[PDB]
Amino acid sequence: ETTALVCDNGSGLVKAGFAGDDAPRAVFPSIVGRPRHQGVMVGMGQKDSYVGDEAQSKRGILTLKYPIEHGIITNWDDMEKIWHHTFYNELRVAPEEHPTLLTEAPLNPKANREKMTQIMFETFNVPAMYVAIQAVLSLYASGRTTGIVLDSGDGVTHNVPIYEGYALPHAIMRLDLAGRDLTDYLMKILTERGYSFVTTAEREIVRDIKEKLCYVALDFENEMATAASSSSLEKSYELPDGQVITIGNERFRCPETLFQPSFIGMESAGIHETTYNSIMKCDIDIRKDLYANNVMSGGTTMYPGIADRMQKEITALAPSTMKIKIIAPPERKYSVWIGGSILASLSTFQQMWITKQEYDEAGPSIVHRK
Amino acid sequence: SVVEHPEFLKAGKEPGLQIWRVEKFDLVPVPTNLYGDFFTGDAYVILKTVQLRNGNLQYDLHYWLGNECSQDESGAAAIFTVQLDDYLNGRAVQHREVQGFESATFLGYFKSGLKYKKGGVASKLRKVAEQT
Ligand SMILES: Nc1ncnc2c1ncn2[C@@H]1O[C@H](COP(=O)(O)OP(=O)(O)OP(=O)(O)O)[C@@H](O)[C@H]1O
Ligand SMILES: [Ca+2]
Ligand SMILES: [Ca+2]
Repeated sequence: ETTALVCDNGSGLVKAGFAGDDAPRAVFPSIVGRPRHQGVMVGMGQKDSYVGDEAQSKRGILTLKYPIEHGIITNWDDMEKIWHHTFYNELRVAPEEHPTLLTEAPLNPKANREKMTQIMFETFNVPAMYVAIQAVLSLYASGRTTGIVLDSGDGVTHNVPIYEGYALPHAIMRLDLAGRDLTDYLMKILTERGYSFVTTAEREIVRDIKEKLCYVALDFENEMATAASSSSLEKSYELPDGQVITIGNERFRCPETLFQPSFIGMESAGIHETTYNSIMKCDIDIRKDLYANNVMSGGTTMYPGIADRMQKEITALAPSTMKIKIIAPPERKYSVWIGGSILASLSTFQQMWITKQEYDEAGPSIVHRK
Repeated sequence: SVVEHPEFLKAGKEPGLQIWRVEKFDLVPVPTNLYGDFFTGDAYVILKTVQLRNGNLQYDLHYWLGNECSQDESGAAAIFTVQLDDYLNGRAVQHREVQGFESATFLGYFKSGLKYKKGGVASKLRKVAEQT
């Protein structure tokens, strides 16, 4: 039996693995490190690059770069490195032996999709490939063909309304506020409490506190007042160095930014409004379906309390008689990848792959032809 | 290009009720004598074909999800539905049916009442353990 690979390339993390598995086997930072101090005659017996954790460890001698910006591939040369590392270092497979499914952001430019096709066939020699929209795969993973997906990762947030299996392009919303911006904010508000964190090195410690102690308040004002009274919201966190710190109203102030971007000096509307707004851009006759099938997807949607706040936030925005429902599956950090693993495993998917034969005949333009 | 499958070749060719069960990533027909008997651990795809006076055929696709069905099954029933609709030139109306919360229409396909049974076919998704 031939085994398909699934690769979900994110702005912050690469999710990679094998079709048929219930989770990505390789999860690592989408980072490429290159020597800070270079030259034709500088570091002869040394690697010209590193990827993921290796790059972060050797951060002191490297220049770190993220080839995917806000869900879009922006540095082709660095992306090939990511892919190479994925195949050879993490999956330990010979690319030329496995049909490969990749993911893309909604509204991904035509030429980007072609570039991805070309590299896979021309540089990696895959026998077959296929590109799928991230948000739609999340919907499939929740066993729905209609709903609106809130996909929030490390670099981008999108609202993607889908009907009967297809996104509605006209109604998609993108917001350049996500996980990384929240990590940066928690860094800035901890300084107010005294704690010193500015460098790229410290950013990685604050991110762990963001993922362990933060949460979303049901009512931000009351929460603030309740934190000024007793200290029942206060929590302790042990530093790598052994020191202990006490975290307070920042636990809920940090993800509050998702609802009030003004906190980071952004003038956009919050994620509740962009959701309501995307829904209102759809045909009135489908809104009920959308409203009742709000799927949350991605890392930045993992904060405890997120589903209750959004439930509260959107009933306020919508017609008084609208039945509203937020679906926040425990596996939502991997929903996209899981959707792909199921899709690539289906009996009916065999004919869907783009063959090397088809590519040689038609060229990169073939990717669009579905 | 379109999606081909032996079962897709059989779908909506004439008025009636067709029921397929999701079995290890494939669309498998349910024996006609067993219609209405749903395994609570499985997911199904039902196609209802009605004859219109105008000579055209009306289509209603319903994917039914048992309370104990695995992610690969519920995910695949939803995809197969999309694919069956496309094969039918998108002429079908898609309905999501959850155990104990089925719609009045769907419940009406079964004259002697729909019945729930414990069990079902195994998942084909390989469990992935977090590092020890
Ligand atoms: N348990 C958690 N609580 C809060 N935030 C989390 C949690 N786990 C992960 N995150 C944040 O989510 C991000 C990783 O999420 P994800 O893998 O869905 O996105 P991505 O693929 O990297 O980025 P994008 O899809 O925006 O291009 C990081 O910002 C991470 O800090
Ligand atoms: Ca992603
Ligand atoms: Ca089952």
